[PDB]
Amino acid sequence: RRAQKHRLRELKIQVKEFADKEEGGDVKAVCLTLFLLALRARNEHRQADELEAIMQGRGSGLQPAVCLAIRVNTFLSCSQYHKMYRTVKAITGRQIFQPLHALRNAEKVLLPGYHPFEWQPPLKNVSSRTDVGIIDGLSGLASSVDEYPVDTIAKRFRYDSALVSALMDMEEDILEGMRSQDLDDYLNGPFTVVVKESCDGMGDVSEKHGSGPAVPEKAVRFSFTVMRITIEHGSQNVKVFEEPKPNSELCCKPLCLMLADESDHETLTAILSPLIAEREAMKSSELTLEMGGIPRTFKFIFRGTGYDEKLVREVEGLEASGSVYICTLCDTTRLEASQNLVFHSITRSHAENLQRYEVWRSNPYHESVEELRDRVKGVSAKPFIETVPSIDALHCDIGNAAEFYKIFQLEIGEVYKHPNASKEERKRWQATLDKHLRKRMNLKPIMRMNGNFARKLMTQETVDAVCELIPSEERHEALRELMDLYLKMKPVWRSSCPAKECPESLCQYSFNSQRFAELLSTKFKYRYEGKITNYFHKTLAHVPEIIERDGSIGAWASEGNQSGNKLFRRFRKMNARQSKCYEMEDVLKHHWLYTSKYLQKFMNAHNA
Amino acid sequence: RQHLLSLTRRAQKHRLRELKIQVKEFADKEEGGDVKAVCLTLFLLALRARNEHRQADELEAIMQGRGSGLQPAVCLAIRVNTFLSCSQYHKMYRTVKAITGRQIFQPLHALRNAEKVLLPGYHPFEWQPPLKNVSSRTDVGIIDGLSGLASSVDEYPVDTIAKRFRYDSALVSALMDMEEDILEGMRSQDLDDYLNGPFTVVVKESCDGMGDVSEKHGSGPAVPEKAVRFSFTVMRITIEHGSQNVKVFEEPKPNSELCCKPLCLMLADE
Ligand SMILES: [Ca+2]
Ligand SMILES: [Ca+2]
Ligand SMILES: [Ca+2]
Ligand SMILES: [Ca+2]
Ligand SMILES: [Zn+2]
Repeated sequence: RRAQKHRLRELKIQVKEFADKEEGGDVKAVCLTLFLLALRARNEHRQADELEAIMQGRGSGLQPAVCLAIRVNTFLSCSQYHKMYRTVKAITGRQIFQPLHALRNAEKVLLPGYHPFEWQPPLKNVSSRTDVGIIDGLSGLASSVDEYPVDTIAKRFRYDSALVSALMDMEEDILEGMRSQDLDDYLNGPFTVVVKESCDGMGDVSEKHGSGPAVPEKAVRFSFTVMRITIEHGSQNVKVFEEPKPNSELCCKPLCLMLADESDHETLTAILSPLIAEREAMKSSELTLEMGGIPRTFKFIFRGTGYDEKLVREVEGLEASGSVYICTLCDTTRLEASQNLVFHSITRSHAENLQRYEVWRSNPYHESVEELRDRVKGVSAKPFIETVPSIDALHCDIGNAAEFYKIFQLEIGEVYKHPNASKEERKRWQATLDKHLRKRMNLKPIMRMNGNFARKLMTQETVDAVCELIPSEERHEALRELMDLYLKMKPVWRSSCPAKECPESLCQYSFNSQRFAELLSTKFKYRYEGKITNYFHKTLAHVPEIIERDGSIGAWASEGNQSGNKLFRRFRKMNARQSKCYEMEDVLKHHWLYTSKYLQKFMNAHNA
Repeated sequence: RQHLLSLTRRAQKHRLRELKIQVKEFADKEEGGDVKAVCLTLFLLALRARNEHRQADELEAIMQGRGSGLQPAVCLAIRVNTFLSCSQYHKMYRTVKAITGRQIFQPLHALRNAEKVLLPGYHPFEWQPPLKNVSSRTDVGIIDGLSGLASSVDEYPVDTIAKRFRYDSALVSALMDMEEDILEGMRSQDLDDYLNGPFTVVVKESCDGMGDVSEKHGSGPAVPEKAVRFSFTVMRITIEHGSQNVKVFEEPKPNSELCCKPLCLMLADE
């Protein structure tokens, strides 16, 4: 104390004089600054940063929301977290992670069913309460032995109680947009939300915990997404909010989930009917809800697009994918689209589909089945989901990839010269192709193609390698030029907002696709004279119109929900109470918390 | 001039560099070329002279002492006892740092360079008399279990995998992971810590097969492959002080789940 004080009291009082005469005498500021500088000079800035923090007066503790973000976005348990918490608190004295109870109390403020909200007019058939959490998905389905045996499990939210929370977590992110777009913050116009709906079975979720094989089980998740929030200020509308990366796995929120085969039609309808009830109810009403102080009014638009091919083929009520009728958007038989190549439109809506099923069931013309089926263009069931039609992206690209992979395997045998080989030359061709590719481009052998493989194989390098394997020469043009046409075509739908990103390939798509068409019809007509596959009709005839109809083609895809599948399994065996009736409550709740935005706003701290 | 805190990065640097230079050269010729240490001392005095012992005490803690932040060993301990991955730990660390300003957890490389002190083959040791048929180096970590088994198409076909520590290096690491416990023991037993009597260790060894540890990959069946793990346990350390042996360390929970240390493991059958 006095020891060091008198050890250099000379220089102490001297620097006091100097700080008074020049720096005025803010001894605190100058002394601290010179110590931080003398410490930084020698590159030990850890102490510099922590000391600046402790002098600035920032508590080391964390708001419960942050530690919750950590626990949910790092897949910790509810006891491992306790381990970490108690060890940190014991080591460094002051607690840095909040306890568990204070984590749950801040968990509740984000799960759905916590805020007041009122509809105008009140939704018919929808309850008025505002405190509904995780509702049993079965919807009070009477299950007694005298009735139909039903055994699946299902959990869900309501639909309004989920939209409310999805909006009130992004309150700040919509207000910031309102500011950035030069708008008076205190505005309560009729906001309009755009919500993309999706669904896709993700079977083979079980585990042979008993080491006994041959026991499968499937599951289904019905989930939605907010994609654009728009207000009509003055004369026109403005994009108060838009989604950065729509078809990813962190911005698609689950709404219900169940353990039932995606084709078990009866159970599927029995569980998914209430959702469509609520969805049709809240399509002609307004939701009043305070949004950062003053109240605001919301209205919605629901586009159902994230449906693969099999679902949209089944629930919308068409004959299965092996039909003579191919396009879910127009009514043409493969043996007709293969001839009239690209001049179609979209003429298969949902209400048309429904009245067509009606004219099927009633059969007013007293005509036989074989021509009635043709009259009703292949509708044979009652559709129960209003879904907009549009090409998927992920599965379309994978299909095209496997498609021209098979054409490569075909061109090995050069069957155009000698046709009609048997199914052993074919296996030999496949083996030769796979070995040559593994030797040249090191493309591993795989049976079920993955998007990574699909991107790996659509390259000029690999087509040149196979072109150097194959004997003849005309095949060189007839394959390399086809492949470069395909690559010139792909981005206008692979993109996420190609309305302006690649606004040249779009305007050239007409030529870029009709040349593909003509050459497939001329130099390859030895395969495409009759049967043409479906996706090679979709990409050919519809996308240059679906773009102008909707906008993106990538953003309206199911890549997001699909990517989520993995997460399921993880949560299932790191967060579950082992009751087959809470094993879905917990999974749904954790998936909800994960897919929030008010949480990821913390995990993106280091950037900003 | 406005305030050294309101200015930009080196704004204050140029503003006060005059006084900085004069008194820093005076002080480095005073105490032989050192400014940061005496500068923090005078900072301590000139600040806590305004009745603010709090920040001075926490500063004395954080500098040349523990307190805030975590020793790399601690963060390693929690990372391995909570079965966290690597990228997960990175996420937690970076977001904690970005939020609370300070740096509580340590980075990754500063964790590898701090786990390299607990695996075998880091310490120096000397056998005497030397060990027949045993190498003498002290840099033997993981080594292949097959021990250089000729595996070509002309000899007995082998298709197993095995990894192991050398016995001596693993054993010396077991000893240098309980130095503190044996010291506390001989202290409590009223001995002298400056003692290097010939301690006698008593070890326990075990080997039990753990068959059926495969799992289905992708979406399909699995194959019944077994596995074997050879492991030991330090169990009782003693020393013969004076005329009789005195017990210096015993295991609290002998057959516990976390005091049998692995030594070798293989994907074979028993
Ligand atoms: Ca599917
Ligand atoms: Ca899928
Ligand atoms: Ca056993
Ligand atoms: Ca055994
Ligand atoms: Zn069509």
